[PDB]
Amino acid sequence: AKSKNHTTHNQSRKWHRNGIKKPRSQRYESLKGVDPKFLRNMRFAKKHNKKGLKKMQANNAKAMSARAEAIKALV
Amino acid sequence: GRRPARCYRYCKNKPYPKSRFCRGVPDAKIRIFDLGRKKAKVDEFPLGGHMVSDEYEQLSSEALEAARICANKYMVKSCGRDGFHMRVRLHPFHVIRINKMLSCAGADRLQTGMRGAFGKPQGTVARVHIGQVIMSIRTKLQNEEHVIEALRRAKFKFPGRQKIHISKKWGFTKFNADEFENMVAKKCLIPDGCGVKYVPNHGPLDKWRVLHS
Amino acid sequence: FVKVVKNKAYFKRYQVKFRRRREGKTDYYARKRLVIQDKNKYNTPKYRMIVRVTNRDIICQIAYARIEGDMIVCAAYAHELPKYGVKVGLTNYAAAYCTGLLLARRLLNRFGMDKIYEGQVEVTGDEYNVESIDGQPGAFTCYLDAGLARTTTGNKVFGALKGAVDGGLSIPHSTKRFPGYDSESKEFNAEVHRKHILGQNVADYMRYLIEEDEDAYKKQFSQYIKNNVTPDMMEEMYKKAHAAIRENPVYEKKPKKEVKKKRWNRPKMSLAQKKDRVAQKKASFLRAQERA
Amino acid sequence: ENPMRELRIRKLCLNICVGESGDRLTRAAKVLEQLTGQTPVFSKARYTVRSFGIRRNEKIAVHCTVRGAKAEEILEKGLKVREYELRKNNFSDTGNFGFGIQEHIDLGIKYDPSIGIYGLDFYVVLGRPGFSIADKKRRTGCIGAKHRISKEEAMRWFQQKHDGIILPGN
Amino acid sequence: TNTKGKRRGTRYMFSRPFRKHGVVPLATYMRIYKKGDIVDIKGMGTVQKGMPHKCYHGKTGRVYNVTQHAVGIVVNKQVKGKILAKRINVRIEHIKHSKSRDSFLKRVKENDQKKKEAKEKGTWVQLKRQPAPPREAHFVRTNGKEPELLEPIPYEFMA
RNA sequence: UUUAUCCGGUAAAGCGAAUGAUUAGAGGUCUUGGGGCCGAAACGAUCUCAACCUAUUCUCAAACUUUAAAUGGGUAAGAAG
RNA sequence: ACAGAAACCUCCCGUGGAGCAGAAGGGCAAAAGCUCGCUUGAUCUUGAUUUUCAGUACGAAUACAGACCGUGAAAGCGGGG
RNA sequence: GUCUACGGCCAUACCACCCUGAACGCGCCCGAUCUCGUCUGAUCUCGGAAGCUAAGCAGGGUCGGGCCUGGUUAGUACUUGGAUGGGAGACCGCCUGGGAAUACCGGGUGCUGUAGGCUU
RNA sequence: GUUUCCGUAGUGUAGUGGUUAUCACGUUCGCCUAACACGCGAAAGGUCCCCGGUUCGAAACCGGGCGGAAACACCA
Ligand SMILES: [Mg+2]
Ligand SMILES: [Mg+2]
Ligand SMILES: [Mg+2]
Ligand SMILES: [Mg+2]
Ligand SMILES: [Mg+2]
Ligand SMILES: [Mg+2]
Ligand SMILES: [Mg+2]
Ligand SMILES: [Mg+2]
Ligand SMILES: [Mg+2]
Repeated sequence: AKSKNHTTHNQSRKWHRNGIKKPRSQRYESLKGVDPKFLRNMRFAKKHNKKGLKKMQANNAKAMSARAEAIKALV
Repeated sequence: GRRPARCYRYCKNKPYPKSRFCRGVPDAKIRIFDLGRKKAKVDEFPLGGHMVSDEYEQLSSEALEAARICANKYMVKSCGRDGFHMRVRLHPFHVIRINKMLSCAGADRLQTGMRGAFGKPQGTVARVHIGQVIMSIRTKLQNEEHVIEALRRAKFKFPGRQKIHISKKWGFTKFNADEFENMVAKKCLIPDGCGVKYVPNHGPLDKWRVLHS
Repeated sequence: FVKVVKNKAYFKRYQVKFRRRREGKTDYYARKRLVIQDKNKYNTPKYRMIVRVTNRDIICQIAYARIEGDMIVCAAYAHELPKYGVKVGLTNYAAAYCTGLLLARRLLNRFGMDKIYEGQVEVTGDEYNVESIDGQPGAFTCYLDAGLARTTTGNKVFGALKGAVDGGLSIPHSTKRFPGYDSESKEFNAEVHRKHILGQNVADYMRYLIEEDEDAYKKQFSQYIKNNVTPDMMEEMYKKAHAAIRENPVYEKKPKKEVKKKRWNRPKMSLAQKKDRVAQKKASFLRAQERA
Repeated sequence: ENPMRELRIRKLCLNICVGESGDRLTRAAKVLEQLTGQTPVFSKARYTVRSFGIRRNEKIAVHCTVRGAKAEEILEKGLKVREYELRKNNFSDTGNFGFGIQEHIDLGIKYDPSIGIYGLDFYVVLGRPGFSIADKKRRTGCIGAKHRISKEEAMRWFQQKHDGIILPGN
Repeated sequence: TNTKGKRRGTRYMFSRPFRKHGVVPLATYMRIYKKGDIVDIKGMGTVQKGMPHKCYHGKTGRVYNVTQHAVGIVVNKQVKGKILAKRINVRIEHIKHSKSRDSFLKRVKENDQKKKEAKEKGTWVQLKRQPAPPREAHFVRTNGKEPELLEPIPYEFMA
């Protein structure tokens, strides 16, 4: 009652017919896997961002009016 | 005794050297891969007659024996006992196998047929490639014919097919015969029993100081 | 005869050690563990204070390690110390202090910190361990490098350390080896470090030797006689140094330009000049014995 | 005129082998103690041997190393017994030498009927200034080509200070 | 059927090459890795802690973590069809900066530079690479020789 | 399919590079031997054979490898830059 | 010295021929070889991953993180071998 | 030129032997009052500075071993595809591409990183 | 061929866990005996089959072998 004990025969044919998809990689992949002491921290970075938006907005408008003046001084 | 050479004529398998891995190898039939005046010199003995295989095959140890002996017999006659060297250049050495004869008694009842198919050591054989030398001989330049035919008889202990060829080298060196007398007289080459040392413009100068001295 | 150990085979297979090994200068495993900076840092360095007491001069220097070759930020030697009123006995544990102290302050003049984390001043010989001030530049730090000195109690290396700690670097040092630790009890005297820092080792040797015999004095330390140095005095050279060092640590160099620039090595012989010497011989030989 | 190639004694080694352990060894230690004035180190068996009555990690010999002037003062008062004469094949290939004695009493020593007579091996390592280059830890190295004490320099060492004959014939 | 053990068939991979048996040169763990950087795995005998394993000896992946002495690294591994982008935690010793990217970067730095310049001209410069064209009509010249005559040479049997 | 770039230990080769086998001679009281033969005996003479090793040479290895292909496997060749 | 192919000592050579509880295989030197001091990182605790893969378990491993600690002048190193 | 301190890559650096060291260091050296370590201040620690380059090291030398390149062997061995090629068979021939290794010949013999000397 | 079992003094046979080896018999020497037996006192005798490995060490523990033995070789 003996038989075959493997083969990897047509096969190439199969796990290949539908393709072999090189894994569709998004931007913005998961941070799960990373050392907790990164995340522990970068969440205090991410959480206390808005504290410091007043600077951010004014300091934007400074650069925006300085570059409205740079492009207008070119004109 | 053994199956006829036929069945182990051809190299199918990877070399089985007698080692740790196989053991209980019966000692190789052949034992002397040179005879005659192996006490010769390079300078008195100038004819590297050769026997060369033309086929990718295996040669049994027991063929090599016969092949040798029948060349010791014709040379002797021919040259005399002192008047040659013969060298065999295939010491049998990958080991050949035998399933253990499918032994059974009378009508029998069980052999198990194929289980543990792997055999045992039977003997020993040489690998031989094409254009590769099996036997070589040296004599006097005089005595070419008497090499030719000695290897000629040896071909007939010996399967497949194989040419007899006469070399361009001093006897048993690698140095092309048109060239010794010169290369010795100036000492690129220095006598060393059978062979010869090639001495180059390399080592310390006090090595040279000994020659041309 | 024997078998020749040193075959061709010996040298085909002989695999060299690893240069600063052959010369016999460097734990590197241990340089490994000292130097290489963790990779939750990527660029930021790892400073080590390097002290090797030579034999005549103690060298101390802070170094950080780059892939091209560890860069030295600051270096303070012992043979500078004549400047600071210390003429002699300058490979001596008490001068390793001044040197290490120097180093700490020549460093701390840069990154403008000579006005903060001064460390201990009067000098005790205790736990001084710098505590970084909040709202300021946080203190400097480095992981002492002994090199190859069997660091027993008393040895100058981790003694120069005491200097750089006293001088305001934040090295992790324990006290288990400062001259003063009692290896059958496990404390300090600390007032042994008093002495050991200011050289009343050498004073009290300069006093056991003198009253016994003359001319072992003078032999054992001539330059301690010459330069009109004495015991009693000693303690109050060094105290001028850990003061004088600390009012001015900075190096001024000495400017350098003159040299004529002669070549008084010997040069490599060119090919042809070896090429003949064999042809120059062998014509010296041949000629010589085509005769006799 | 040589600067400081003062061929001079680095050390004197005293070994007293006695394949026994316990007493007959412990007493031998007092001989070296007495002779030298320093507590000798007990050696032990490299490994067991059957015809001998010794066993791996069993104590066998007791040995010392004596150095500085007190080496000179036991080499002298050593050979004396060998009346300032040795043989050709003790001046060794590395410029050391070796002379054995038969009985410890002959060196100005008192016999107790208990503490018998175990001679000893005297050997001496001739050196020279800058032979510690090898043995040190930092910047180790090897000792030149010359600066190595040859057999024949170690010979006419021993022949111009202890002025011995050094008789030939094995 | 064979043994699954993690280090089968590695007898002669992980084996350090020649005359390098010993102290791991320190440089190889004092160059900085950081997430995004592409890295080639290359297993090593000496250090066994934080080894990769043979089924990715000699692959490349980008780095996604950086721990104290290791680098979490995403690599693609083929497995009866479906390739799996998958993440391992390999100690620095077994890792290098692949110069794979580093033809591009030097090609970018050149193209942005050659585009910003020749904009003040407005002349169109050949930015793209282009495969090796067919070799152009050139001439040759012999001067004062005819060319040398080859003949195939007669066989004689050497041995 | 190119161009970069890694990865790779198979064919071949070598074995005067490691390990393992193995032929032969020159050479060597290396050592040492065990037999001779000439020697009471004597590295004395001369042989001889063991073993070793100094230059050599024959021939090999799947559970060897200094070298070392062809065929092969990763990446990368940008707007997520 | 007794001491002999082997005890004991001392010099020199000694890329690795040892050694590293074991099959081999890979690894190893002012180490991972050997000797001693100090000890419990063989401890308590979440998670992530590798390997066997279906990419399920178990086993075994890898990286991190949190406690509490040994060691070490210290950097680190250490959650059995 | 050169050295020291720390170094990178780890022999073009090793090894073997031969030659020369001006200054500073680097070394050899001299001793055990302390620290500390030993059977022994033989190594480590320390306090020194009476000598000399004796060696290391450094600098050089060898038709020197080795290592590192080049060539040669060699378009050889081997090989991707290829054929209703040969050959009783082993194997061999060609077409389309790729293409090694030894013996044998050559050349080379460590480059530099920071800090600090000396030759002012 | 496959599965077991042994081998130790001149012989038959004990023995241990890894330090050590026995019994009986045989035999050599005395004594007793007129002389042999028997009896009584003394004695010497193997690489523990040949090996390689482990181990402080092996007769004894692995692996290989060599010699002597035993036991199966069933449906047709
Ligand atoms: Mg250490
Ligand atoms: Mg393979
Ligand atoms: Mg250690
Ligand atoms: Mg933890
Ligand atoms: Mg001393
Ligand atoms: Mg010198
Ligand atoms: Mg000199
Ligand atoms: Mg050379
Ligand atoms: Mg077809």
